[PDB]
Amino acid sequence: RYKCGISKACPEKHFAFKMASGAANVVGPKICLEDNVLMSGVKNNVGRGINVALANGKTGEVLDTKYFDMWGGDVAPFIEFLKAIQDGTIVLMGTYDDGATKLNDEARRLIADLGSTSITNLGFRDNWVFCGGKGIKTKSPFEQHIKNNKDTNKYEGWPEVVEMEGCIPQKQ
Repeated sequence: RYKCGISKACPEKHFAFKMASGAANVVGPKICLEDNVLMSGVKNNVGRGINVALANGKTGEVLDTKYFDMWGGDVAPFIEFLKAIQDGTIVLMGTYDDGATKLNDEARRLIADLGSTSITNLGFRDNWVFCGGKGIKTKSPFEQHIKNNKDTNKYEGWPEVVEMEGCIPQKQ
């Protein structure tokens, strides 16, 4: 078995990761980095909205985990958290149930600045996983989403879980 349960070993100077969005409003998202589960329902540290894990881009050590209720909460605390992210930080995000309703243009742009392309159009109950960074100079190569579409949804009212795994280049 490889770190995070990924399919193949990461090359040298890379951090392994594996993540999944939540399933409907019943199974929380899961974020694993370098064989350490940062957030999961079993850890009881996930909740409705956007679930965020921050990690040092040089060591891979977890700095913080928080979640922000993008259905029933105020967006101002989430913006304060986003603005405080330091340069070089690895930013892992996953949705649980709804991650879009309370987003505003400012929050979407701050996340787009971390390398996200999906955040701009993220809508009600879309599932999304992302791994970006503060100071990235490209679109992130780690981002997947599944739109909420009644004609194709796996669940009654929500899309299937979206999953992603990969190798994050270690900052030198």
